[PDB]
Amino acid sequence: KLPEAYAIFDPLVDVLPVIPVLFFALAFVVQAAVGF
Amino acid sequence: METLKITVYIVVTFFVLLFVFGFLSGDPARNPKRK
Amino acid sequence: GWFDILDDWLKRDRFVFVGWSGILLFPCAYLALGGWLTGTTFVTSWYTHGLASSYLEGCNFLTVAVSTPANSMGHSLLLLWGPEAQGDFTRWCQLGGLWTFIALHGAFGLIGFMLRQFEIARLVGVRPYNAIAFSAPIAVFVSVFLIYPLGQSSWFFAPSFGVAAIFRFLLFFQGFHNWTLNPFHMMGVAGVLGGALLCAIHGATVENTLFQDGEGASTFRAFNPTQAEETYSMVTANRFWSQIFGIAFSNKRWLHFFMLFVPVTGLWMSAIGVVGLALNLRSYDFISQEIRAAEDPEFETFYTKNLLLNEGIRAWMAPQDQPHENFVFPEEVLPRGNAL
Amino acid sequence: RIPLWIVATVAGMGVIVIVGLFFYGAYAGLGSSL
Amino acid sequence: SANLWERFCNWVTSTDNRLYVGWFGVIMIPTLLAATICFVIAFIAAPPVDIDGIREPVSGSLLYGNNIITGAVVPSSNAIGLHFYPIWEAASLDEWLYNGGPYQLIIFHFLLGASCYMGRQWELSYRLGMRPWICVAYSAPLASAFAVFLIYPIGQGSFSDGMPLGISGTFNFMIVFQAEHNILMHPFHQLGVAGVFGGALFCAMHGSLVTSSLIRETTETESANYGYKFGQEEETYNIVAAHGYFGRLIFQYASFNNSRSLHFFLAAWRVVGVWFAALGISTMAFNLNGFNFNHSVIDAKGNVINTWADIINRANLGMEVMHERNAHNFPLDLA
Amino acid sequence: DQESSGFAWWAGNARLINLSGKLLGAHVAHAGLIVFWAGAMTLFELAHFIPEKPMYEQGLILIPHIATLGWGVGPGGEVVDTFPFFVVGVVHLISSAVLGFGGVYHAIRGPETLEEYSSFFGYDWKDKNKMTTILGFHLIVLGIGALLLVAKAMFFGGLYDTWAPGGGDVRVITNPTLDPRVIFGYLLKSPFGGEGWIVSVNNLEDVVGGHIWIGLICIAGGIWHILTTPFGWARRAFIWSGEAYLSYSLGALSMMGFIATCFVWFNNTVYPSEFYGPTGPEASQAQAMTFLIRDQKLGANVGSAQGPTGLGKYLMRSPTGEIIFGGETMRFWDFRGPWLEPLRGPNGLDLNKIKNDIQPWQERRAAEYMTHAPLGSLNSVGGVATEINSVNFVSPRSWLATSHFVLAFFFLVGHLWHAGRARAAAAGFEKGIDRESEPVLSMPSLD
Amino acid sequence: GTTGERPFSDIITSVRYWVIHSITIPALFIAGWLFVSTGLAYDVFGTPRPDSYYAQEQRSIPLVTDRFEAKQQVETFLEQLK
Amino acid sequence: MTILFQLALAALVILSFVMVIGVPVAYASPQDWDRSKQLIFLGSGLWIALVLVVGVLNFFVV
Amino acid sequence: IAQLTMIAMIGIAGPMIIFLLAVRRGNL
Ligand SMILES: CCCCCCCCCCCCCCCCCC(=O)OC[C@H](CO[C@@H]1O[C@H](CO[C@H]2O[C@H](CO)[C@H](O)[C@H](O)[C@H]2O)[C@H](O)[C@H](O)[C@H]1O)OC(=O)CCCCCCCCCCCCCCCCC
Ligand code: CLA
Ligand code: CLA
Ligand code: CLA
Ligand code: CLA
Ligand code: CLA
Ligand SMILES: C=Cc1c(C)c2cc3nc(c4c5[nH]c(cc6nc(cc1[nH]2)C(C)=C6CC)c(C)c5C(=O)[C@@H]4C(=O)OC)[C@@H](CCC(=O)OC/C=C(\C)CCC[C@H](C)CCC[C@@H](C)CCCC(C)C)[C@@H]3C
Ligand SMILES: CCCCCCCCCCCCCCCC(=O)O[C@H](COC(=O)CCCCCCCCCCCC)CO[C@@H]1O[C@@H](CO)[C@H](O)[C@H](O)[C@@H]1O
Ligand SMILES: CC1=C(/C=C/C(C)=C/C=C\C(C)=C\C=C/C=C(C)/C=C/C=C(C)/C=C/C2=C(C)CCCC2(C)C)C(C)(C)CCC1
Ligand SMILES: CC1=C(/C=C/C(C)=C/C=C\C(C)=C\C=C/C=C(C)/C=C/C=C(C)/C=C/C2=C(C)CCCC2(C)C)C(C)(C)CCC1
Ligand SMILES: CC1=C(\C=C/C(C)=C/C=C\C(C)=C\C=C\C=C(C)\C=C\C=C(C)\C=C\C2=C(C)CCCC2(C)C)C(C)(C)CCC1
Ligand SMILES: [Br-]
Ligand SMILES: [Br-]
Ligand SMILES: [Fe+2]
Repeated sequence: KLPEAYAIFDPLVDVLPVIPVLFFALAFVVQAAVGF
Repeated sequence: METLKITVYIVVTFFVLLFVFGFLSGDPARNPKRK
Repeated sequence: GWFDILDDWLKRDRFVFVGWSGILLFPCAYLALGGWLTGTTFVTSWYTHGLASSYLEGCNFLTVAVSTPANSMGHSLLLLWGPEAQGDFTRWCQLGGLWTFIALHGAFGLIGFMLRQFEIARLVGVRPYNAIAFSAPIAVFVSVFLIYPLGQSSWFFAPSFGVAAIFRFLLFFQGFHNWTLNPFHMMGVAGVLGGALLCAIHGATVENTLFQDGEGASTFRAFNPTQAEETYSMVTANRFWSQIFGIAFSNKRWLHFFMLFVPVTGLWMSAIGVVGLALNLRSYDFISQEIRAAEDPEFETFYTKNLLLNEGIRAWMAPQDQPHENFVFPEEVLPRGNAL
Repeated sequence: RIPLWIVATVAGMGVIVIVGLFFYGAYAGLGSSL
Repeated sequence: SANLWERFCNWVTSTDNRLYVGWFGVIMIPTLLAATICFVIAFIAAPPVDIDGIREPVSGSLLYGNNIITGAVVPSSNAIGLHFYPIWEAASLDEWLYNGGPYQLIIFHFLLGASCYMGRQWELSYRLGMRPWICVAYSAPLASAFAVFLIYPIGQGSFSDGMPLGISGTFNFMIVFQAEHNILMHPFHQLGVAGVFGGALFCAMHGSLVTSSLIRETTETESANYGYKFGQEEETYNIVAAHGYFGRLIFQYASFNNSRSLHFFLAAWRVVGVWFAALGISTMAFNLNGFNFNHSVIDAKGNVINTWADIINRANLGMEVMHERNAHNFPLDLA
Repeated sequence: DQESSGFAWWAGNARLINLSGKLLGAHVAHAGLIVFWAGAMTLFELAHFIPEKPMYEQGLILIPHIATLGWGVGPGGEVVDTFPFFVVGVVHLISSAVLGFGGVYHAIRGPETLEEYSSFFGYDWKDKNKMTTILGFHLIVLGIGALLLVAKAMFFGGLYDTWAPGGGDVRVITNPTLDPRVIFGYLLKSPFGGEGWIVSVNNLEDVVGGHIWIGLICIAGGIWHILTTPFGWARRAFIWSGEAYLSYSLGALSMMGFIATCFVWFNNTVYPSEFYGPTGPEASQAQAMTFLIRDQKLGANVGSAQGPTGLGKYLMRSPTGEIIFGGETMRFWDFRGPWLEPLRGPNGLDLNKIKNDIQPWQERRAAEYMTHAPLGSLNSVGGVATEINSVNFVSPRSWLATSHFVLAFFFLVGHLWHAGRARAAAAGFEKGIDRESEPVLSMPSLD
Repeated sequence: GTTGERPFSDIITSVRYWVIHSITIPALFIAGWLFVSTGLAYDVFGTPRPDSYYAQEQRSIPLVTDRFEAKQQVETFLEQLK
Repeated sequence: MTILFQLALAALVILSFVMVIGVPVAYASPQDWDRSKQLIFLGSGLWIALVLVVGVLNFFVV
Repeated sequence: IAQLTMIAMIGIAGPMIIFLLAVRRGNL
């Protein structure tokens, strides 16, 4: 149901929102690279 | 019954005021010392 | 002294200490934790409870388990070479074999492990209060996995290794046993609650008593490990409760031995009551009540309310729960409120 | 010598990714509702 | 010189008095007492109460239900649901009685007051230099009780389904729950057990080990619990002497080295999940119930292959049907 | 260079004393993140909403909001064009850029101090006015939005009104309610069952005509905090720590999540049942309503139909002496809505209107809200706790109620957290007590 | 105090590890996955193919009747479904 | 112009997946903070545009 | 068929923005 011309894109947008969880989840990747 | 109502409210009030008015003056200092 | 040669190796401070206990503790404590997982993910109980166990069947983590054997079995320990499977892993697998298994190995693992405390604390040199504290648990397991079954009908009716599996066990008891009304269990509760209350009253009673004997704004660097003496002033904290909740401690020596009692204690309580359920010898009715209820359609107490639940959580259950006693339950017969 | 950090991120995906297959197989698996 | 109020305000905050009467206390005590003495009496002689709407009073009590496990303080009646039933409404105290009136008055009190204890549980955390987060470990407590006295009610229609105060009423209240919300099939209720079933497991340890490691101060002449005269800044028990054991039980790195990172963990386990539970109930008071796997697992043709949790369904459907019999005239319980 | 000088790790975050442009671009960081979800998930719903199928049978909560204003409305509530939805969705994902982009700026290359460099965009927590100033400012920024609606209901496309004359249909509010009492009244009373603090909003003007009263209040507030330094009493109390400020403005939200979770759980208007779900109570009434109807048709007399409890099979009196559905549904007699009101009278339900005025449509609406009730399962399975696996919807109203609570809850314990420790900074207990002068060691020990 | 501790606290970073283990992990993963993908699993524990629970028809459940000859039952109860 | 469109945003697609990776390093890496800081305004010009390109472009769908 | 590719890409993106930042060294 993504306006026609953008159908080619639902494939991605479908995984769009699930970013935010990743962000606190990221602030962790770094911290280990810095050994806390 | 109704007569009791107010008696009850008054009390409630009399206190909160004691709670609020009370917690106000002489508080952020209410401890052993400020360092 | 070859005896000391073996000994010698054994109890040698490896990374994860082995020990004499190790020859009992470790194996059983393996095929058990193991066996569970093995059947949890591969074996079906469909021939004992006609229900799905393993993850293979489609079952969910929660809905999985190594279901006790069919009651048709009894208490026969279903040996692999037991006349039951006659010696045949595949079948012995189907006849539930893993149960007596998991249970018994875990039995000896729990033994081997309590001995796993007595060993260490005796080498390292300390009061046997850890291992002693393990009584609480050997009881609980022993009461609810061997004695219970044994004094009842089959190995069947015993708990079944899984989540939803034991969750059942629970409702089961609330139903035909009305466990929740037992003096004992109402103490187990006492233990498992307070013990937790303590575990925290004291826990955070600590984190908020100690001193500034480190620099930063974090307590992790704070003195230790065993050097300077005491982090929390048991006096400054004392007057905190003796003025809030009225009464506080004194002597961390007991506060550390009353923390042991509470749970290990109450937990043992229930374990007794539970033996009582073996012989169905439970706390279900309050005579003084049923009699005063009988002749008076106008007397209702929660007790009665609860009591009606049971019939419900029983009539509907039992049949599809106790397959071996071919329950035949007409639609009428089945009790149930008005409109529901 | 592999960065002790990357040892922890590549793996923390192993569970993070496998449990993701797990969580899918619950929407079409043998243990589906269909 | 300070006038008379400036005194009052010192008396109430005086770090001296036998039991601190902190400001919060000024609303805690008056409240707490109201409740208690009320409850304490209506637990004795409690006229027949009629919880559920239907006029069929179910009064467990003593001067009626002559027992301790039986009796309890019965809830409010659907009739006047989530509605505030102020004793001064009942055109007759006898009316305020039929309709569970005593319940509320007590509950709202013990509720708000406990909130007051919650607060005045930190008033010393400040009035006496020390870390404030003691009162915070009391969050897990309060909240919960709140979840089982206020949340569920607001959630559903009226207080009528709000943890009746009395031994057996608990159970009723509980069993109902388990039958309307698969609350035993919750990854939340898990977390109450998870921790509670932990604190019990851990209280046994720190209590264990600690006692398991005590110097040597009497030699069974009298007891060993004297190895500590109160106040001493020493630590009757040996830390590393202690860890040496648990580190030796389960491989090292697994046993606690730092003592402060220990004791904390003890509020960590309980409070963390006891909160969750508190949320769980508070969550379902809006109907986001435990897992539903009824039938889930299927067959090829389509036969229904039973999930353990399917059984759980009957022991549920069972209680489901019988609960509040003759109190609803339709087929769906939406509360 | 931190962790040694900075206090802890997990708590590593929080560095900031007088100023810091890093935490600056950190709130201007995260606060961008939020904008991202706004647009991210939006584009995730329009990318789903079936042509026409109950806006709630699909996991939609963002869309259901955008709707209430009147974007894609439809006489009845049926989406008319899946376009307005998209407009915001992207205007956000794109918006996530600006509010995001420079977020990562002040955060790594941004100038630390706000004093060395700039001097107006540099604060200091102990600075009483700087703080008291910025306040009214963002206050002003709220008084602005606080007026969009005013202008969204009065000018750019009124709100969707589920209380319209013929049925749900986005009308445009022209008579906002500007009667200081009725509007200032709501908050001023009604706490429990009778009605709700503010959860009880009959008409959509009491809201628009009210949001107006607020868009001013907070606005005339900037012109006050901006324009003014603390008064004379509040100096005392209200400890002025940086951390504390976190709590001060924190435990507010906790109160809001609650006063929030409630709105979705109960409110019929600002939360149209047509976009979200059927409010719990609305569900229970749907039940009786249905079987009252199913039955009257079979030839029964609800008017006189005697209950089994002996109370009233379909109807009974209320403590107010009014008529209300019976059985258990009595628990929800206070509930109101457009599909029942007309089938209502001067003393509660009207035996007349209830016998024939029972117009056809209501029976079905009254049905939908029965089948679809605010009850479900974690793993989304609609139906009472023990229903087979088939329908799988879980109400939005159920989802927003739960969610927020968990959050607004924790927050309350989060406000305790800081507001209690920050009371130890301006006191110095924060870090424990002093191994030599423990304040209880110099007190006449009660015994 | 005393610790006969072996490497560990680093052996994951071990250069040879993530090598002779970039072969052992997946070689173990699929090893089992086959124990599954084959259908062996079943035949191992006897677990039923989702088609072999109830015979194509009859609606009973192969509940183990007796105790001493259990297997035999299972035997005929197995061939059953056909 | 249905065609040329798809690429107008499929342009602002790979631009920003790149902007996400770039911008950061430019404020953290010593590898010249100024050459990267300037190439920074590169995509931030296409960004502003490329979307605006999909801008008035978006109206010409089917 | 499966954008399982996109999610993993977006994934590997930022956890390896740090890699490059650590292999190029850059005050993280
Ligand atoms: C008078 C003295 C009493 C003192 C109390 C002492 C205890 C205090 C302890 C905590 C503080 C509690 C303060 C009041 C709590 C109110 C709870 C409640 O049930 O409030 C009642 C109201 C009622 O809302 C509903 O409002 C409805 C209105 O909508 C209805 O009518 C509308 C208008 O027609 C529409 O038609 C709509 O469609 C229809 O559904 C109905 O009137 C319902 O009958 C009514 O229940 O709800 C709401 O106010 C919710 C929003 C505001 C209230 C607070 C929000 C949440 C608070 C929870 C905090 C406790 C959590 C525990 C703490 C954990 C650790 C500390
Ligand atoms: C007096 C000058 C001033 C003004 C006018 C503002 C205004 C604002 N600040 Mg702010 N701030 C200031 C000084 C000021 N600040 C100082 C001195 C500091 C410390 C040095 C800060 C630190 C700070 C932080 C950490 C944050 C803010 C945020 C905000 C925004 C709040 C978002 C909101 O209200 O919801 C929006 C709802 C509305 C109804 C807004 C109405 C539209 C208005 C703003 C028109 C603006 C036109 C233009 C900006 C286009 C839109 C702007 C964009 C924000 C949408 C708002 C634009 C928040 C933010 O949004 O930034 C990421 C935020 O997190 N400020
Ligand atoms: C919360 C609101 C807020 C506040 C109070 C500030 C405050 C500040 N920012 Mg800033 N910033 C914000 C939000 C905010 N920012 C957001 C949301 C972003 C990313 C979108 C940025 C990105 C950013 C950068 C890259 C820089 C700053 C700078 C600054 C400092 C001086 C520049 C400045 O503020 O110009 C005051 C603002 C105005 C006078 C408004 C002018 C608006 C005109 C019409 C257009 C501005 C240029 C625009 C056309 C082109 C944008 C590109 C830009 C990055 C150069 C000052 C402390 C630094 C600075 O420039 O200091 C000299 C600096 O290098 N900010
Ligand atoms: C092993 C099985 C098992 C276990 C371990 C538990 C464990 C628990 N269940 Mg549970 N449950 C089970 C099976 C189990 N359940 C089954 C089979 C059912 C089906 C009915 C239930 C149904 C059920 C319900 C409905 C509820 C629970 C709740 C709980 C939790 C209550 C304890 C708590 O959270 O404290 C929190 C409570 C407090 C901290 C009390 C607050 C403190 C007040 C102020 C005490 C007042 C003291 C008093 C005034 C004394 C005054 C002075 C005095 C000192 C003299 C606990 C985690 C409760 C829950 O999780 O919510 C919190 C709950 O509501 N269960
Ligand atoms: C809601 C608004 C809010 C804001 C702005 C803050 C801000 C802050 N809090 Mg905080 N807090 C809040 C709500 C808030 N809190 C609530 C509701 C609670 C519980 C009631 C807490 C409990 C709390 C504690 C105990 C501490 C803080 C601390 C802090 C400060 C350090 C920042 C920090 O550590 O994050 C940066 C990153 C983290 C904190 C890690 C977050 C991710 C965790 C570790 C999850 C780990 C993943 C893993 C699966 C966890 C398993 C579950 C298990 C942890 C239970 C910072 C000022 C610390 C402090 O004192 O300094 C101010 C501190 O020690 N907070
Ligand atoms: C998402 C919420 C959030 C935000 C806004 C911040 C913000 C901040 N944290 Mg922080 N933190 C967080 C969560 C957060 N944290 C959590 C959950 C933890 C627990 C692990 C921590 C633990 C922590 C510690 C120990 C420290 C900080 C510090 C900081 C500050 C310095 C950041 C820095 O030095 O990184 C450097 C940046 C890098 C090494 C590269 C990061 C890549 C960028 C930032 C991400 C790009 C975003 C996106 C993918 C790209 C957008 C594309 C766009 C350009 C178009 C900054 C204010 C430092 C500080 O001094 O404050 C106390 C500090 O010492 N944090
Ligand atoms: C909530 C249930 C519960 C569990 C999960 C549990 C678990 C554990 N308790 C231990 C210890 C203790 N528990 C103690 C008191 C208590 N423990 C309690 C309740 C539990 N204790 C209760 C609350 C009391 C407190 C009142 C004492 C103090 C100790 C010990 O000091 C000891 C410890 O030091 O822990 C760190 C650990 C000893 C490990 C071991 O014996 O290995 C050996 C046994 C093995 C490996 C085989 C398992 C044996 C069992 C019989 C087999 C069952 C396998 C399946 C049933 C798996 C179940 C999973 C499915 C059913 C879903 C272990 C982690
Ligand atoms: C962040 C961490 C913090 C700590 C708290 C985390 C708590 C998480 C609890 C989750 C546990 C279960 C996860 C469910 C996922 C799922 O569903 O996987 C299931 C098996 O699970 C499992 O196999 C659970 C694995 C647990 C076994 C561990 C026991 C001890 C062995 C460890 C020794 C290691 C040396 C199988 O899924 C099934 O998949 C299909 C069957 O193949 C079905 O169709 C269904 O989809 C069904 O769900
Ligand atoms: C700093 C920091 C951080 C962070 C921060 C922040 C602030 C965040 C975030 C984030 C953000 C804030 C972001 C953002 C953004 C994004 C963007 C900017 C993008 C983009 C995208 C886009 C643009 C797209 C989309 C689309 C379009 C375009 C349209 C439609 C289609 C599609 C969907 C494709 C971290 C984590 C590192 C930690 C540390 C600190
Ligand atoms: C209603 C309405 C509206 C609006 C409203 C409003 C706007 C209002 C308001 C308001 C309000 C309602 C407000 C508020 C609040 C306030 C508060 C909340 C406060 C407070 C504070 C406090 C309480 C405090 C503090 C303290 C204390 C506590 C004591 C002592 C100490 C101190 C001082 C610190 C509208 C129409 C739009 C919508 C709907 C309706
Ligand atoms: C059987 C048997 C045996 C043995 C055994 C065994 C060896 C067992 C085992 C075993 C095992 C060894 C199993 C296992 C396992 C495991 C698993 C399958 C796992 C897992 C899982 C999990 C669990 C994961 C993950 C996670 C995460 C990461 C998150 C949360 C937590 C958890 C952990 C869940 C023998 C031959 C002697 C005899 C016959 C029988
Ligand atoms: Br009942
Ligand atoms: Br009903
Ligand atoms: Fe201790």
